Amino acid sequence: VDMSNVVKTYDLQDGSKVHVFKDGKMGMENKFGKSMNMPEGKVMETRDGTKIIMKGNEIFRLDEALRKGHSEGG
Ligand SMILES: [Cu+2]
Ligand SMILES: [Cu+]
Repeated sequence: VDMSNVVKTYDLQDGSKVHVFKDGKMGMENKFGKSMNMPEGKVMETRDGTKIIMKGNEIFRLDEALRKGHSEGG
């Protein structure tokens, strides 16, 4: 699993916060306990002024998962 070890949260200025997965891909998860399909390239700016582009536009990851080997075949 080691999922607990992995963690990422960029405080967006829109009150929301992106969350990346193991594939380094991002995840547009709104603080409203829901997801928001943000189109790739929609530059997101953190409160600290950190420029982060919506790389992983595939938010589908959040919605459940196939539970990969969390190791082999990264
Ligand atoms: Cu593991
Ligand atoms: Cu985003």
